[PDB]
Amino acid sequence: SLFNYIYSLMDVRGKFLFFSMLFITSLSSIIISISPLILAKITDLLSGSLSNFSYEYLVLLACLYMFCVISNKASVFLFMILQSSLRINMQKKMSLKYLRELYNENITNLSKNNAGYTTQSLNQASNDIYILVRNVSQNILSPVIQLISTIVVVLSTKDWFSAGVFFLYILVFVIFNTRLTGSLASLRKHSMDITLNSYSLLSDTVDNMIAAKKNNALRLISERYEDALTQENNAQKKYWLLSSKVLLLNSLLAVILFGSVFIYNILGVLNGVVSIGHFIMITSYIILLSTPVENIGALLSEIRQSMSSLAGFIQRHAKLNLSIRELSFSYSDDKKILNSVSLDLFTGKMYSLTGPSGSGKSTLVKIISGYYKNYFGDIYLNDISLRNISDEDLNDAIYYLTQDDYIFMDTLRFNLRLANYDASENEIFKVLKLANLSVVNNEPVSLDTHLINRGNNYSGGQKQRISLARLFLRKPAIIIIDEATSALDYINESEILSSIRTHFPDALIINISHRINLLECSDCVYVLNEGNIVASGHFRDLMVSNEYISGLASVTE
Amino acid sequence: SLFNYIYSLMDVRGKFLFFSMLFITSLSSIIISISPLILAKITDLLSGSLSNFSYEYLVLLACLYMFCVISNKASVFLFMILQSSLRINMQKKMSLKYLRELYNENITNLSKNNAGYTTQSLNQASNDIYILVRNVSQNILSPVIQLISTIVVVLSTKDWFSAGVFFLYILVFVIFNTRLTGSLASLRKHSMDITLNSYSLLSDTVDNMIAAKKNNALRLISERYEDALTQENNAQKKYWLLSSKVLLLNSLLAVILFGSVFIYNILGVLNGVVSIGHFIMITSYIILLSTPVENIGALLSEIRQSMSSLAGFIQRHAEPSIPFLNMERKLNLSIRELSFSYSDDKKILNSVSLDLFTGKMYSLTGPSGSGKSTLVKIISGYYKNYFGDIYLNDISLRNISDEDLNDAIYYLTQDDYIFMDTLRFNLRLANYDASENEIFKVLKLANLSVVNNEPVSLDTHLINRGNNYSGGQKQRISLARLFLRKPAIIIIDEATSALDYINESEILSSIRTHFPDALIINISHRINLLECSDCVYVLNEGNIVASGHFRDLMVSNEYISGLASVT
Ligand SMILES: Nc1ncnc2c1ncn2[C@@H]1O[C@H](COP(=O)(O)OP(=O)(O)NP(=O)(O)O)[C@@H](O)[C@H]1O
Ligand SMILES: Nc1ncnc2c1ncn2[C@@H]1O[C@H](COP(=O)(O)OP(=O)(O)NP(=O)(O)O)[C@@H](O)[C@H]1O
Ligand SMILES: [Mg+2]
Ligand SMILES: [Mg+2]
Repeated sequence: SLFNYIYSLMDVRGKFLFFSMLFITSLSSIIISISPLILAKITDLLSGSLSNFSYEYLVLLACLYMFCVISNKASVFLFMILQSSLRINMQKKMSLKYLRELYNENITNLSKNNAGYTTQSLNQASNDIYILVRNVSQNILSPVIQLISTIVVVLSTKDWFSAGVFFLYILVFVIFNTRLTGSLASLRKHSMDITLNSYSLLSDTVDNMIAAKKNNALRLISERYEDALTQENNAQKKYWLLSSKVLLLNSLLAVILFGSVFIYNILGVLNGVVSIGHFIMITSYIILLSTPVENIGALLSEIRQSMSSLAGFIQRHAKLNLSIRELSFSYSDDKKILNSVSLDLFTGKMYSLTGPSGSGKSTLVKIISGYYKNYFGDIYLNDISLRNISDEDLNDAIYYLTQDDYIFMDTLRFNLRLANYDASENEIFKVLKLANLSVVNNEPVSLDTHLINRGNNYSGGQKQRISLARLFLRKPAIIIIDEATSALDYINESEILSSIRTHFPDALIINISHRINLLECSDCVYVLNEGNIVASGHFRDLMVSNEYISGLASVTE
Repeated sequence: SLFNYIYSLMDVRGKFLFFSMLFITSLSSIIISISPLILAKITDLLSGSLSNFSYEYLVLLACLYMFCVISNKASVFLFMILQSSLRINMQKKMSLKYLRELYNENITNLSKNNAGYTTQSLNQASNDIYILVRNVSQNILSPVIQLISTIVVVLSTKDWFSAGVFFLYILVFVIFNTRLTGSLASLRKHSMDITLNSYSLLSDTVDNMIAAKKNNALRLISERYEDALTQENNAQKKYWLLSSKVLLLNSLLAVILFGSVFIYNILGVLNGVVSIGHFIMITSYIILLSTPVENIGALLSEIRQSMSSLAGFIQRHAEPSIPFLNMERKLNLSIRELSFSYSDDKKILNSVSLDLFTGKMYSLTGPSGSGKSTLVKIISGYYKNYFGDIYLNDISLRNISDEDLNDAIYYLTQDDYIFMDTLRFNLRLANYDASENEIFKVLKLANLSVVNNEPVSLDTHLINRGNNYSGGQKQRISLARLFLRKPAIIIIDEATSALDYINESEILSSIRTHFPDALIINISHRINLLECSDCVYVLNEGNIVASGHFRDLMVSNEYISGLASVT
């Protein structure tokens, strides 16, 4: 499942580059596994006679050893060039898949993480893929070829002690390291998660740096980050201590077992039972074997470490008449936000909704917008349930102007093209007049105006006008205005709301406001209090009967 | 400049670990540079003698070669363990320095770049320090010892051709690689900057993902990112192609010059002019020299690459107050001919003259372009590049420190800045030494003591941008922060807009009662807030068009007449 995802990230070019890395590393392993027999033939030849044909043969063997070294050094440079070229090839498809994965996630899941967390999650996952790609193509065929060749030729020389101890080392190595690889993977995954938590805390402090600066308390903001970095260091030191203990125990086992083979051949050469050519062949195999053993040690650890951390990443990723009947909602089971709210709204009519901050005006309208789907009750559109409507169809029929502004760090043209991609440059400027954003500071507005992070190069009211302009480019049946014109003066506010009603005449408009101006101009007003509709009717009728609406009208005087 | 900054990042433990890495790498280089002489002596002892060589001396030499190999393999493992331990040691001090560097920057410089850019900037800079630490500890003493040793012993054997060509190789290598290292550093820095630009665009799409989702246009958001990644790939391929061309030219030079030395000693051994012991010593030197040459090639490139990219980071982030000034209890604001521009193209505020006094509530209004927020941001000390003068009790704003100004003036911003932490953390931002009972008293003052008919716990975790609380409930957190501070001037820039008439009027009354001797400046487009004030100021197109009582301005002023038409 996880390997399938990695194989899908590479294109036709990526497949070739991956198999070229696997081929080059396998071919190099065959060539270098011949080297110790060449040294053995050089060594014995030196002890013997030194005829004309013995010097010519020595020179030939010296060239073969040189070719063996050159082939291995050219293969590590070719693996490097192909590996980096494959990194470039895979990263574009990996990043685009991640962005499209985030687009398909629900609002609740999106809001629980952080951008700094999100960008660093891609960094950790992309690294794990790079690690896994390297370990297959490089640490599979290459070490097996070299370990098999070593045992085969040492068995051929009838040296049962060397071939036996060499086999014994691989057998103990694989058993011991796989018995501890699970502990290394857990400690590394736990460290990487704390690392993500440290990035979210840094990202959070930088986004609210203006608030931290004006309230001072550099002590408070830095202590929070210092405690996150201390948790990060302790988790890193735990992994460091275990991995270094494994490296030292694996090194100590190598000097005992391979050292025993070295002393056995030393005593063999002294007593006259073993030849110098065979002794040099054995010592050169001890040195040769270190590289494949290092690759097996990395293969076992990096596959269990990167597979564990990449498993966590994949898991994390995995004419309209509105009729709301007995709608009940809770964010957490502990506390009830909306209880049995029953409404019946009709096309072409402008409705108003008000109440205190805890009543749940935004929640109710977010459920109509399809932000949250875990609700008890029924919401219909022309006798069609919201549950039976797709998110794409609901986004076309209903347009929700959020309480908070979401301005993209790009041109004004990009911010308006978010509402409609096929919009002509003349059509976008027509929408600017409708949003009263055609002229700013007695100079015309250009669509190429670059807007900085959070659109803070524009005033609060000017940001609201960008969001209102996006509405004019869409074609909805239901329009929801959740305190979207609060930072506008009475002139701009009334001018834009009239433009919404004229351009969208057959539109069900739901307006959330705490001001008399917006409540008076509506067909019907609904008072939501502690999650339930306490009062309903015309604004003038509510002024007398309802206490909350009455007190709102007396603020004008 | 740069190296001093890196040396300061290491503590007493970091200094030891760094010099241990430098020592272990240098010691190992001496030991391994002996190895080709041991092989020469093995070869000579066997060569010629028909098994009449001393076996005891052969065994001793075989053990010395084995020790030389083991010492070198133990040194790379010790370097690894010390390097990773030094990475852990240095990263905490590096990250804390970066956060405190960002705190001391001005608002204009912080608004230039997104948090995704900020987090990735630390990633790039921390990597560059790691690279530079490795090159100075492992790529300086180790290759010089090995290159000097090789030339010295080959000169000792009177082999002027091998010693000459080996010197020729190093001389051509250093000249050719340093003549291209400038091109590599430029291409890599340009690639790393495009990488930061890609991270800012991803971070920007995720922060506005809800807006992208509800408007659809996955096409638009993905195409923006696809074009950023294509710019990233093209910049990477440019560097890849040049570095691989350098590697192939350096490799081809090595097979020509070191191949010439190999053939010369081959013909020397065939003709009988050179010994086999000397031939093996020369070939083993050819093999040995690859590792130091690789380290010199890395030293030249990685210092010019990492120093170039780390210079940009230091430049962007790195680039007269009264000592222990005692601010008065009661402060009067005197703004004389204040003029301000964000960019030289247009004037935002022109010659605005005000005189506000302690204990009095003033109102400020006008259109969106007039600059109410900008004017009050300048009083708050957001921007310092202004023409004119602003005084506090005949003390210039320029002569007041940022910490003293933040104590005397509290500015309630138009936008809410809620920290992703507990409610206690969000309120302790205003005062660190606040008692748990004192913080709950402030919650009543902000009408945030009870929510949803249940008492508020100070341990309530607030999510990203505090979006687990309503828009009005977020404003109450900001208002609660005011009650924990002790200011002389309070500025309310549309800070109660998302509150109903009950909460709004209840909180504003609580502000005036708790801070009686406070100069209050209120920005609003609503009649409710303008009527309740001692004096109203109309700002239009960057200048004060009208000043006086609300009733006097109601008739005369055009802007306030447009507001009065509600009923
Ligand atoms: N994401 C969330 N998780 C948990 N509780 C939430 C969340 N969003 C809102 N609430 C709570 O739900 C209640 C209603 O929130 P909301 O619907 O935003 O308020 P509102 O009635 O629109 N008020 P206002 O926007 O301030 O004018 C409050 O008690 C909030 O704290
Ligand atoms: N950072 C900035 N860079 C450039 N122009 C800016 C910046 N901030 C504000 N402006 C412009 O300066 C003018 C005044 O901005 P600002 O001080 O926020 O407005 P305001 O008078 O508070 N209006 P409003 O908040 O909408 O009721 C407008 O033309 C803005 O576009
Ligand atoms: Mg709301
Ligand atoms: Mg403003």
